[PDB]
Amino acid sequence: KAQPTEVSSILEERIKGVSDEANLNETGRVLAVGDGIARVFGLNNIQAEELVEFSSGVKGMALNLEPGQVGIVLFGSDRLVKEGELVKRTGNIVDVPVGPGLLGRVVDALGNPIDGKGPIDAAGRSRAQVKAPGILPRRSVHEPVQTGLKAVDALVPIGRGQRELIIGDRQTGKTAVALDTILNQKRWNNGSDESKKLYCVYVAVGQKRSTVAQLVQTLEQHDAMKYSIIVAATASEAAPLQYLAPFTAASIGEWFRDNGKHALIVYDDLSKQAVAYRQLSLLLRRPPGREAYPGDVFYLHSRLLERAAKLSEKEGSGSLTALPVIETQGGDVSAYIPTNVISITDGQIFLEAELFYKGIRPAINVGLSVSRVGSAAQVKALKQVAGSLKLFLAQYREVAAFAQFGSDLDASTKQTLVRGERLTQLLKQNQYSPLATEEQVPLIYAGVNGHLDGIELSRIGEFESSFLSYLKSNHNELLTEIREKGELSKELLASLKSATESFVAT
Amino acid sequence: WVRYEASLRQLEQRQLAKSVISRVQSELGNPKFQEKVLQQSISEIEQLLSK
Amino acid sequence: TPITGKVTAVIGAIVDVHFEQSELPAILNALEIKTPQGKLVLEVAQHLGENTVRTIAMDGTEGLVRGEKVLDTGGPISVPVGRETLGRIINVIGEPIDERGPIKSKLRKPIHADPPSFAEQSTSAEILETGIKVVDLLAPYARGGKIGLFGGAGVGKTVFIQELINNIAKAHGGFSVFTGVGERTREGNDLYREMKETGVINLEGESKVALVFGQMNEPPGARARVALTGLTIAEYFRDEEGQDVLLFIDNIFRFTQAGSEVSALLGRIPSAVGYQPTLATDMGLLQERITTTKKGSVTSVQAVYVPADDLTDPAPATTFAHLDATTVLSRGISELGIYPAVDPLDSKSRLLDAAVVGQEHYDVASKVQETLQTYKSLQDIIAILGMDELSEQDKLTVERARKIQRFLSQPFAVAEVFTGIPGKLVRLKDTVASFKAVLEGKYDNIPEHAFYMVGGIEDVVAKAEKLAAEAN
Amino acid sequence: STPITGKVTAVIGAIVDVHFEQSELPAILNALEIKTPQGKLVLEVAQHLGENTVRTIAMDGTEGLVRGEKVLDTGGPISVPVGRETLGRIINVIGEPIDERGPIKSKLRKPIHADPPSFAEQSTSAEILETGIKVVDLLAPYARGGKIGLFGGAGVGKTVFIQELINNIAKAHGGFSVFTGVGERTREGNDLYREMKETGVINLEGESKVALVFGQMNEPPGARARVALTGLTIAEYFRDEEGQDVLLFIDNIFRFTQAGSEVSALLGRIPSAVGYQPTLATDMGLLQERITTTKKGSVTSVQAVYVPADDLTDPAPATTFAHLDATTVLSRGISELGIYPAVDPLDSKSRLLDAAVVGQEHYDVASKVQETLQTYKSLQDIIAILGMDELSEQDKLTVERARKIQRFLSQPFAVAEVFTGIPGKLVRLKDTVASFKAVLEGKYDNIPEHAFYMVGGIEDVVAKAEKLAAEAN
Amino acid sequence: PPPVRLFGVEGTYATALYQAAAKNSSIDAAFQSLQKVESTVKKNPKLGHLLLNPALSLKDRNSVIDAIVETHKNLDGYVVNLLKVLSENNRLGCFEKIASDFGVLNDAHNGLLKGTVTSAEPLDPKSFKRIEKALSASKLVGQGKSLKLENVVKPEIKGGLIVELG
Ligand SMILES: Nc1ncnc2c1ncn2[C@@H]1O[C@H](COP(=O)(O)OP(=O)(O)OP(=O)(O)O)[C@@H](O)[C@H]1O
Ligand SMILES: Nc1ncnc2c1ncn2[C@@H]1O[C@H](COP(=O)(O)OP(=O)(O)OP(=O)(O)O)[C@@H](O)[C@H]1O
Ligand SMILES: Nc1ncnc2c1ncn2[C@@H]1O[C@H](COP(=O)(O)OP(=O)(O)O)[C@@H](O)[C@H]1O
Ligand SMILES: [Mg+2]
Ligand SMILES: [Mg+2]
Ligand SMILES: [Mg+2]
Repeated sequence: KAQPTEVSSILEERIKGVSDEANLNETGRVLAVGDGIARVFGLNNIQAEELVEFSSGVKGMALNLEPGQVGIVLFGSDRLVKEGELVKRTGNIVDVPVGPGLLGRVVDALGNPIDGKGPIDAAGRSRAQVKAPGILPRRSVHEPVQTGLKAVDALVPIGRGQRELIIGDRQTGKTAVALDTILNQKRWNNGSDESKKLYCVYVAVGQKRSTVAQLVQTLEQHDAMKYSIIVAATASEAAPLQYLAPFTAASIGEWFRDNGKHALIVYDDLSKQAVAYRQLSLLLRRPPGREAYPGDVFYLHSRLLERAAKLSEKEGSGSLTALPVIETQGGDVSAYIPTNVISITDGQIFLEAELFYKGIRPAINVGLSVSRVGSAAQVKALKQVAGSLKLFLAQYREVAAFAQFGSDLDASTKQTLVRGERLTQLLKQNQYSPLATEEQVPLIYAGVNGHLDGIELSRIGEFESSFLSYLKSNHNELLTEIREKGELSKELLASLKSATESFVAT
Repeated sequence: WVRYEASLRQLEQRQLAKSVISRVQSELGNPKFQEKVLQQSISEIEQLLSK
Repeated sequence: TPITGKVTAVIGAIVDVHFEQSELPAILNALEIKTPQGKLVLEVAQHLGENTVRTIAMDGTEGLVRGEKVLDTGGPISVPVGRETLGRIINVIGEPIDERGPIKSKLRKPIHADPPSFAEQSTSAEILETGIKVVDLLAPYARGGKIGLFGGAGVGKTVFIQELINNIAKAHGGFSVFTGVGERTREGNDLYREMKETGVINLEGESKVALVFGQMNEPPGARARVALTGLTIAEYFRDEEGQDVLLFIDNIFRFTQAGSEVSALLGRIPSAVGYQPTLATDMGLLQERITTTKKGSVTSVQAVYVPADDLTDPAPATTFAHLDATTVLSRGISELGIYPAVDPLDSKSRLLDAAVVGQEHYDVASKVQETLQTYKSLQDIIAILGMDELSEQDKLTVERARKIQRFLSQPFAVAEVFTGIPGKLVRLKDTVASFKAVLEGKYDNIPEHAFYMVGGIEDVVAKAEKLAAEAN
Repeated sequence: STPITGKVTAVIGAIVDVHFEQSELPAILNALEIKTPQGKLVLEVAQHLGENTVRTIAMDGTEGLVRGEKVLDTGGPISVPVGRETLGRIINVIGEPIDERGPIKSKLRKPIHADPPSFAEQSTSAEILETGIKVVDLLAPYARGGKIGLFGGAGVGKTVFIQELINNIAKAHGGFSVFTGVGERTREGNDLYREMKETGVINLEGESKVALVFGQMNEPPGARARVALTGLTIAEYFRDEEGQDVLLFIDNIFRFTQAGSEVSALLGRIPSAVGYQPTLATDMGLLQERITTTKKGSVTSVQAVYVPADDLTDPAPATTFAHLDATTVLSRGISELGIYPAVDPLDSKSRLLDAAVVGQEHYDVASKVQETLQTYKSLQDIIAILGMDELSEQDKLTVERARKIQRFLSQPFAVAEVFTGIPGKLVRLKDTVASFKAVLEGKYDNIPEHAFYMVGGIEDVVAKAEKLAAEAN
Repeated sequence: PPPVRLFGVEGTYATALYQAAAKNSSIDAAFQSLQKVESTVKKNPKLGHLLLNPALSLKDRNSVIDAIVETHKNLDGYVVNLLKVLSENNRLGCFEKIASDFGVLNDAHNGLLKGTVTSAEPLDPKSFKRIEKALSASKLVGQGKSLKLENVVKPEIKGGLIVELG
């Protein structure tokens, strides 16, 4: 491969050209280097949060601008840095490349191609700290995001521009719902209608490189990597890089949002973002706050999350949906960061290990799992046309509200008991198996007209699968009609009821 | 036959890495270090004279 | 030539400016520096020494260098005040948010004033008819008073605020101002378009609500001063115009949170459980700036977010002393299905006495409160042991209290997206008579489900009859 | 070249400050040298303070350190012997052979501090390592290329579990193994050394398949925090240069973070939560990311963690949870219940437990076992106060089946037979899954629950029930 | 308005001395007297700077500062006030002397030893830092060659590293 040799030759010649065009005199001198921190004497006119280059080749961000010497964090190890080293100034605030060539690639916090598939075609370069859209330049959420999870679709709706939190405990299924949504978006990501395209952008802050390798292998197996971008900040990387990565990914998604497209961001394990910020603030001798965390972690999370929004028609009616993930220690949602994030998001998706060990694979605590948007951002077929899909929330609350303390009194209580337990066994789903609205509607519609006559509990799963078969075969007209029009008309309600009762008699 | 070619790409860069070791070991045994200071002198003249 | 200073340190939101000239701007003076987009403004809080002042920035400190020219405005933040501010969206430093041009006005008042004197302290005994059963039966609201919506995250504070807006703010009230303090921008847009579609604000016409917004996206400094801007506009309407205004603050806890946010970097030793040592004094200043004077009346309804649904947290606990009719919302009854979620016991008001609401209303309220007390006292017996080992009176009280507690639920006009049931507004005497009838025992045969999500007792009768209907 | 020499200014516990001369500043994490009367005292550099002064960490005790003593710069990070010759030689945090078996004749010497192997990472999560222990094989299979949990408090039996693994895995495996042993009792190390000598894994005049690293609690905090990296360096040399399947073993990774917290306070950093070092996650990730499957080769690492005061929410265990796929908590309550191993089946958890990898039948069996065991925990409160007679018939059936199961999870160990009196036994995966499914189906409900204690397969339960009905009853 | 910022930390004494001189006069006489004082204190180091230890009482400090002012009262102007204030405050008097020298040289000299990629020592006796660096560098490269030793220059090594990284 001689071509990379002359490529490197011209690289080195422009390297010389760029290097010998500075004649800087404010280039500071390193006073002392700490654990990833370096105070430097110099840079009189340095901007805040501005990137720097060390003479060794390590980057740095200007956090503290106290008089005399400047607090510089390190994007990488303090391995190669010593005292008395000349520190080059970029002249610009920390930036990340943005563009459509990102799709199918894996990059780091800064944005360098780390997957090893060549350089990155970037259509632009946006800031890591950009202002959230104002009160007017936005529109309310109306278009629903189809997760493929029946418990996450018919019960806790999400849409373009909302902020749904996957709150839960360790290894409960927090990443599972996100990856399932990413796989589910493939149905419309393969078409031509751009108003229905949902490109996926995912952050990996703190997760080990093996986990992200398995994850990317997953998306490429199901052929979802072509519309997904992975930014990785493993625990091996320095705290500044982990702290910066989610902001860069937010800018990446905001590129699509401002260009009129629709995108989805998964803020996976935003807690280690907080601990990296803790390390940053403590190593900068910044006075800590509650339980050693920096004070402005609420502002940190607010500025990051509120960038996701649904734009109005004037600017292009783009969207950006935030999907953050927070892990809690022993189910303690009263913990500081869990409280901040539950107060910052537009609803939450609670997952707990107890229901997980009860058999419920999604482990969605419908008691606490709530969405600030209901009818809005929901497909109409899973709405008032189905009737009870307006009010299953009350039904699942009451069925839990009479388990043993509300002991069965009369036949109505027994009927509600059977209905509720059959439904809870029905809502079960398996990972790596996203579903579609056109076959959500029949299953839960059967949950109102004939569900207690299901063929015993251990065999309601193949009951739902056989119902799906009996509706995809010999009944494709119903599935189609409900999938393009998106709602159930009067004759369509009659046909659906007829089919449900026909298979009930079967 | 594709990732073998891809591995062929990756391995080729790897011996180029040890080639630089052969290159850099050639860099340290020259009188150019004496000649290189003149390169800065002419370069730094061109630098500030631009200003 | 005004006083000119140089930027010396930029640590987070803290900006330190040295004024080489001996003359120094006092604290609470607004500062002006040239930023590429607009004009970043500062705020002197401490006089460090050696002609150096410590300032907090109302906007982000991104892009600042040490040595930037700083201009002294010579005064606090001036916010436009007047009838022309109605129907406009205003930032923390006065400039409009909505792209509708400059706010043409002739009065600019500082956002830092003094609370009215004791000789100016007024009094009130009027009852605000809200149409909500619970807050009209157990915690009546006083016109020209303080209303506190205590609750956690996801309990329904903002929904209650929107319902109170839709009910009271329309017609009833000379003017009203809504102040968004560290709150979701999506809900701010929701408020804005509901306001525009309802007609309370008319863009080619007269408006009735003034909107100032400081949300979570803004840095702490703006979140600590937007409430004061809203106070300034509300006080200007109350005093000069002699009008009865409706100050609608949301998430007042965010102001104290923003204060604790910059307390540590200011150089103050933290207080208990990580709050600013000066929270009580500053928040007392802010609250006592909210009062009904002899020049006009102000009716304040502000929601208080309790961190981790704890009522013993210093901020909500210290706010409790500033609120006349506290309406605390409880999570438990919220997941029990009663979405009004007003706690029948803990929510207490000062206006509840026989000398104002009438002897009969006081008796009904006391009896229903003690019945709920008795019910919750027996919860252990019912739950872990069993309900069958109770006396007949204990049981009868249990069913009566359950019927009452699910009768406290009411439809909300702004809850159709969630409930799907049309909202209901039940008048005072209607609620009193219905609950008196339920108390006496005239309506014991009706099943409990007919009391759920309903209006008056006539609606309960209709629901019971219709339940018998489809039950066949 | 000229020897870089300086003067010692401050000796603060285990922290030493050295002032150097014109442009003589050494590098971070670079070995220094003090000629002590006892021997060599190296001063690993931690931070730079300026004015030609550096803050260093001592790997040995700082006894007899006078201000102004001569220091010498090694010129690089701590160097340790690496190679097959290290097999059978017990070394230390610095690399000197502490087995007094002569000098080490290593051919290569590698730096202690390396970097993670980028994205040259394979992911072969399909190799279920047959352990033999019934509980782990079912609910949390151990991967051959993964990192193994072993959590638990004081005296919960984590070291015995490690000895069982070294007995069942190391013997029948093709590939070198390394035991680092961070901060454990020297008695345990001596027993482990002896046992590998008699077993034949290491022969003083033979092959030897284990490289023995050792840092106990007698070492100062710096050595206790560096010895893990020293052992990891040996593991890395064997995985790369030799291209073998390495089997890294430690005794306690919590001691590493504990020593980091020890040195952090005197290093001059603001304390983190519950008095830990601010650089907990970063340093622990640096330590545990170098240990990886590493495309040219593969590694299995049986980690071992101590929970402080039986707190699973402690920052160090909570942080190390995320860097492990197969975990084992070893709850104490199971220990006072007498079920040894004391692993909690409701918190063991592993990634490999998926129907595609372990099999549909195994997945269903494990799920039903989890349900049966979780119903018991759900009903515990009712049972504890009221009693089992207040439950329903289905609840009674489930609770008695759960009791039988949780008693059947116990298994004798070939290492702890002195503490049990029953010879150790091993059960294959196919046998234990079949036995558990048979018990779940209800085939064995007339059997007394006591018959499931200290047994292997279901046939052992049948035999024990036969004896119990024969003479006991 | 002093030309440079010493940012306090024991350096504010030098700035105060310079401001006191600048308010009326004697920018040079006080500084040369202070230079003579430092020469005297370094003349007898075992009695010079060991006496600046903090285990030395206040009236001991008064005695030593009175002992400093001899040899025709070389301490001229406000430097005696500096000795007094150092008696009842922080003792050792070397660092702030260097800070004051740095300040006065910025007032009169403006010399910095730049060279960027070149590790030269080109002190520049001129307040205009525009082209005099060219003459300084030319003189220091034509003769002397004090160190001028980059060992290895950064661009080639860093470029090779980034190229081999891809
Ligand atoms: N629907 C499902 N069906 C089967 N297994 C599931 C399902 N959802 C989750 N799991 C399993 O639960 C475990 C945890 O799920 P997941 O990978 O989403 O982790 P997580 O909750 O995000 O946790 P972590 O924070 O540790 O990454 C895995 O073993 C996964 O296989
Ligand atoms: N399988 C077993 N059978 C019998 N006894 C056992 C078994 N496993 C552990 N024990 C007992 O548990 C106790 C503690 O054993 P061990 O030394 O392994 O504890 P540990 O948790 O590793 O300790 P530490 O916290 O001190 O490192 C001993 O009394 C030992 O006999
Ligand atoms: N009266 C009500 N009817 C229906 N839903 C309600 C009602 N009150 C609260 N909710 C539910 O509670 C959720 C949170 O309400 P919100 O006021 O945003 O929370 P907070 O009280 O924390 O501000 C909403 O998404 C809504 O669905
Ligand atoms: Mg996960
Ligand atoms: Mg709210
Ligand atoms: Mg042990």
